[PDB]
Amino acid sequence: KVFGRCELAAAMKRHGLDNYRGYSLGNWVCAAKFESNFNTQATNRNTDGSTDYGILQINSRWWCNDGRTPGSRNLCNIPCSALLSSDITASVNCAKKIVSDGNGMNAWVAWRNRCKGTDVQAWIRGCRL
Ligand SMILES: [Cl-]
Repeated sequence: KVFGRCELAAAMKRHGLDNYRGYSLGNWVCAAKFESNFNTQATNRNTDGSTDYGILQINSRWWCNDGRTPGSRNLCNIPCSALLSSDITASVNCAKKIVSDGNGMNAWVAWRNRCKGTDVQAWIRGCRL
């Protein structure tokens, strides 16, 4: 599923990401934009052999199981393929764990490099949220 901008904002909010660990909705929408371009089915291989999955490009080394990442943990206790569903529940549950891990949203390098410090509220402009 390729989400619309306000559509993903509404789902993220309904799932409780707005102000989660102090990160405003615009931060989460921004991260999704540059991680996946709002495409739930986005997958991207990492140099280390792991793969990122879904709207927030969650990695198979620590967070989800994809059967092909040696020495992997599955701390969200989900198959990585579940992070590609049209329903973002599994991605959101897992993202809550990731962001609570100690480094906040810096865990998303694209967030750090492209969203952090910027006018993130622009990502939710025009939305009936
Ligand atoms: Cl933080």
